[PDB]
Amino acid sequence: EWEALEKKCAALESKLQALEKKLEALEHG
Amino acid sequence: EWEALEKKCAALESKLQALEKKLEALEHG
Amino acid sequence: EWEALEKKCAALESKLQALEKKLEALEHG
Ligand SMILES: [As]
Ligand SMILES: [Zn+2]
Ligand SMILES: [Zn+2]
Ligand SMILES: [Zn+2]
Ligand SMILES: [Zn+2]
Repeated sequence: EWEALEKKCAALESKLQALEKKLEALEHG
Repeated sequence: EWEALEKKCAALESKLQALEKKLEALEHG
Repeated sequence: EWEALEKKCAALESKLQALEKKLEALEHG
């Protein structure tokens, strides 16, 4: 159960970095 | 404490989902 | 361990708030 949450937040960190990069692209057209 | 962090992480997941939705609508719509 | 995960999830919340504001910027030009 603790391990599951840790993996979850790590997945979220991954997804978030992906979104940040995608938004940087879209910002620039 | 456990409940609080689990709820926070889950909210973050929902929010990330909502933002990627909005990003897709901006990019394509 | 617990404190580091709380710190991480907090940093993720901050980053997601920044990204929401940025997406809203782009929705408006
Ligand atoms: As988290
Ligand atoms: Zn930039
Ligand atoms: Zn630029
Ligand atoms: Zn808006
Ligand atoms: Zn507006």
